[PDB]
Amino acid sequence: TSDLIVLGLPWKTTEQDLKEYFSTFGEVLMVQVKKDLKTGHSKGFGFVRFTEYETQVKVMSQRHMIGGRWCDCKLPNS
DNA sequence: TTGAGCGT
Repeated sequence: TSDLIVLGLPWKTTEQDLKEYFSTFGEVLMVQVKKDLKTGHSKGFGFVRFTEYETQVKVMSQRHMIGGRWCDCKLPNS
């Protein structure tokens, strides 16, 4: 139901790469990685929106290895 | 090049 955030994301990692990973847990609507609009390099974190609530907690209920680094899905601070 | 945090 809510937009999740992911911390610890490697720098080279991209949006497509996440879809590959989170699409293993369930219905992914969108993903957006945060970058500098001058370089396009990733801040090391992004967001992710699922369709089902089951798949969201499952993801928020654990840590995730991504690009060779562990990342934690948390509830944000809109 | 970098590694806690929180979305043009």
